[PDB]
Amino acid sequence: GGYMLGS
Amino acid sequence: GGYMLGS
Amino acid sequence: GGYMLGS
Amino acid sequence: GGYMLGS
Amino acid sequence: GGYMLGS
Amino acid sequence: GGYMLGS
Amino acid sequence: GGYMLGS
Amino acid sequence: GGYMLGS
Amino acid sequence: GGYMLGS
Amino acid sequence: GGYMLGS
Repeated sequence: GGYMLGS
Repeated sequence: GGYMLGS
Repeated sequence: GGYMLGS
Repeated sequence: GGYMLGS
Repeated sequence: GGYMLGS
Repeated sequence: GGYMLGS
Repeated sequence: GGYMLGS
Repeated sequence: GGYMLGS
Repeated sequence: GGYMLGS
Repeated sequence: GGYMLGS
């Protein structure tokens, strides 16, 4: 899997 | 803001 | 994998 | 692929 | 300001 | 490939 | 892909 | 896909 | 494999 | 292999 975070 | 992506 | 971070 | 935009 | 990413 | 822009 | 920005 | 924004 | 993030 | 980042 993996991940993505943002603002 | 900003961002972070990873696997 | 790998990673990417930015602002 | 894709796109990410933030402001 | 902000950010734009595409792949 | 792709692109990344920030300001 | 690619991008275009203008004012 | 893609995107278009304008004012 | 996997990922671990903390802040 | 892999990666480790800290700040």
